[PDB]
Amino acid sequence: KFTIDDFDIGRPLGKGKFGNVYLAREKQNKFIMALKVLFKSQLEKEGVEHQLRREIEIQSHLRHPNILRMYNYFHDRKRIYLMLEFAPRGELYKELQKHGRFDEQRSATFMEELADALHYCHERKVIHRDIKPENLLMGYKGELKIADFGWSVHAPSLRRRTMCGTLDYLPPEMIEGKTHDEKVDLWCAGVLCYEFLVGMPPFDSPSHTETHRRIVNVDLKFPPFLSDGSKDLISKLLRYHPPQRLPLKGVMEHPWVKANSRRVLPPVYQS
Amino acid sequence: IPAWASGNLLTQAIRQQYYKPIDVDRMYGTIDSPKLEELFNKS
Ligand SMILES: Cc1cc(Nc2cc(N3CCN(C)CC3)nc(Sc3ccc(NC(=O)C4CC4)cc3)n2)[nH]n1
Repeated sequence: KFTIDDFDIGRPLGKGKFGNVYLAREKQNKFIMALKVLFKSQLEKEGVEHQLRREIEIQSHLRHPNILRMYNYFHDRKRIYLMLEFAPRGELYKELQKHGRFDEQRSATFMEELADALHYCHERKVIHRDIKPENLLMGYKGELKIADFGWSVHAPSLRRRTMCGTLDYLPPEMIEGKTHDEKVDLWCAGVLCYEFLVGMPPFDSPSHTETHRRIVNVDLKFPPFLSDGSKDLISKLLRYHPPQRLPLKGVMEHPWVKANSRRVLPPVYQS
Repeated sequence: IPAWASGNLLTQAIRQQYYKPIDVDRMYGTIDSPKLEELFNKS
């Protein structure tokens, strides 16, 4: 098992509510990763122990080029340490804010990567439930990495009831108090594509009840600068009825995605 | 901040890692992990 002394600590990458993330180098392989450090007493006081256990259980069993890898984890007297893949280009949300909006090539590439990662999850009956820019990181070549699994669930048989995620990204079925399934991630993917291309989510409103109202009416108003292809894809994802939403394989196969994505798979080991 | 964790020393190491990926499954995924049950218990 690992110990904190097995790592050179480089610098803090981000502050957290329960502990910081550090750029770290594993000493024996001189391998650069991120170390998320969590305080045991703070987690216990806040009563989020089973919550954290669930996030670790899900993320540590996922292996996909577009999902941030959790290599392993360890603990000592006071701290829990998560050994995470380092995403050299950082937060996707920072990049979106910096540019205002992404061009079609950038957005289509992200969408292919997202759809592939989400397909991998759904194949395993994992629903993410909180796809938004803030939960995505970027790799060495700008590849999307799903980073955060805080609202995620393994749902093999039972439909779900928990209202979760983020206001602007909530699907109609969550707002209306219906049961939901994996198709919530299809909805969020459509909101994400819109936000990528426009720089604001589609149902943006001054109040939570107006936002709710716009979502359940699917009050989608496309800006004039969007291509027909991008609107086609967004429209096919943002369907009121979950069963009518374009499947993830359908996103990957969509002609706008095919025509615009410049997705590159990272090099793999390497026998 | 140590030398390795900034500038082009970092850039260089990061590039090398992308193009020459190690066997993380073997190197890290095979190494023992604490039981999730034990994570809030004695270390
Ligand atoms: C965990 C992680 C983070 C990274 N990469 C980075 C990289 C980064 N950078 C600073 C800004 N430059 C322009 C790019 C590099 N800043 C952060 S700040 C930050 C901190 C934490 C998280 N993510 C999480 O804690 C996920 C696990 C829930 C994302 C970004 N994270 N690799 N792995």
